[PDB]
Amino acid sequence: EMKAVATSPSGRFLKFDIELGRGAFKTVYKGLDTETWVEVAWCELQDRKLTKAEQQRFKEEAEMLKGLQHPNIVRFYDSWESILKGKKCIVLVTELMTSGTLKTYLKRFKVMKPKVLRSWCRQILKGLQFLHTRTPPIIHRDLKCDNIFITGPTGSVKIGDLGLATLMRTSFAKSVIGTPEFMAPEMYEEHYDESVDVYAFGMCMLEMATSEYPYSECQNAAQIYRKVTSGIKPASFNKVTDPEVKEIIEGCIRQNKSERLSIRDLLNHAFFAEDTGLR
Amino acid sequence: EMKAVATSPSGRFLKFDIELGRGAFKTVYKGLDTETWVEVAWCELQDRKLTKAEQQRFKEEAEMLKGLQHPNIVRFYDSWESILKGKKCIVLVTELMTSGTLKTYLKRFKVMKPKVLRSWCRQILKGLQFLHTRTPPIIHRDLKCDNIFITGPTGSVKIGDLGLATLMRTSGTPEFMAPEMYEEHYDESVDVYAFGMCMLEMATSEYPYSECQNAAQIYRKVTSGIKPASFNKVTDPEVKEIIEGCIRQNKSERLSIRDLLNHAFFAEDTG
Repeated sequence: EMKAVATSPSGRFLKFDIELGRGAFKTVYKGLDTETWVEVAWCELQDRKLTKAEQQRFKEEAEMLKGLQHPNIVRFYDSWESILKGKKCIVLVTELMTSGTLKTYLKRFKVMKPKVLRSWCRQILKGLQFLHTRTPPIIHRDLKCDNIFITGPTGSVKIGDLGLATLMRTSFAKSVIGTPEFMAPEMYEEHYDESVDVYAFGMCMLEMATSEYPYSECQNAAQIYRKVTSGIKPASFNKVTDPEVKEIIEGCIRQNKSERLSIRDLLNHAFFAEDTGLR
Repeated sequence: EMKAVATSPSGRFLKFDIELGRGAFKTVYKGLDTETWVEVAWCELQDRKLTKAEQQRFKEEAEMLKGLQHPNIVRFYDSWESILKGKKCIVLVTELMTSGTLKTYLKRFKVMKPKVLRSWCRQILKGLQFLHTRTPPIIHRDLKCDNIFITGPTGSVKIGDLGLATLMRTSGTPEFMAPEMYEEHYDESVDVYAFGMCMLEMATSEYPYSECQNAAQIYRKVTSGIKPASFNKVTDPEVKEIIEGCIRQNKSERLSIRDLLNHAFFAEDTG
């Protein structure tokens, strides 16, 4: 009756044949929560030939994401494996962010305004502080302007795509010294903590402030790797003259992770000051 | 040892126009130490584009390699850069292992003999024991039968190609990826693991996980704790038990190098 073309296994969500966006290996359709009449994003992720072990790991992660409620985290409703009409995919139902990503929204503007930067970055930081104070802490690990989302008519900014990079990871991320047949399993382990999100946040803030992609002077990741592992900042950093924004970004992208500010230290900066209910 | 065709910058080593073999990233020629008249390996490496930083690092690492003197480590003499057929290459002079790698030597034989396995593996362990007890410890990180070498007429077995994997290496989101994400984490037990796979390769005459079609399947099995198919083709139960003790998933459960050196299977042939 709704002009819907599909229903979730639970029956709770409808899919409409209305495409709202296209990213790499995913299509976002307009959906509807039949219980609340709230419009939602019905995201179809191309099957990445996942095994039975990986499918189990994401199912436990997906159940934990369902519980996250925070104003700066995109809400996660449900997920399942679909094979309708012979198309194999994973469906994710999430909160619908009508203006897409910050990367997409920023394409409409020439120069960043300081009041906008303050508002967007404060919201991102509040979402990260929420994630880092869960039990156990959640580390995003892949924060960028293309997975932070915005709703144009409110200016609400929310972090999205939690767990997506691990779910869609086609190969082992980076190359390691060794021969696979002889390499112990612990050589594939990844060592990181909350400060990887602090570093990513600083690069996001630099991108927003300068309206350009960091390290665009490098022709390939080999040069980036050599610059980054040498502690050389992106050239776009030289364009930041506002001393507060400069000191904020500097405190995030320090090479030594133990010297970076925490998310709460960043939220304490006078640049992000707001109102506390005290007058 | 007549008619040299090149000399090292120092004047110490001569190159003869005699190609002894090819290896990982290298062509090996017969050379000579003019000071001692000992024949050596003159190894010409494939050209690599190294920054001024990486070049300095290799120079400092090479100077440390000169100090590693042990009967089961291939001795490193000298290195430099040379223009070879128009391209800048690294030349290394090392001890000459006349029979090549264990992998090559094994191709001449059909079935591994236990006394041979015990002798080759005991020598690899003594080499690892030496490397791991340097100050600071040296972890090989790429131990395999293709960079362990042998001299046929003595049965002497020596670990080589130290640091060659890192020198010859080539190629989250990169622009947003914190520098610590590029760090590699490992300790001495990664060499114990590779030793176990080396022992498996010798005992069965095939690469471990040869049933896998590509690296991602190996990654899936190794992270899952699934052993190579060749592990169950090991006929000797004592060899099988040692291999299992080296390739345990939890590195803290693996045998130490001292455990392996003092295992009865590797007891010296004094009687």
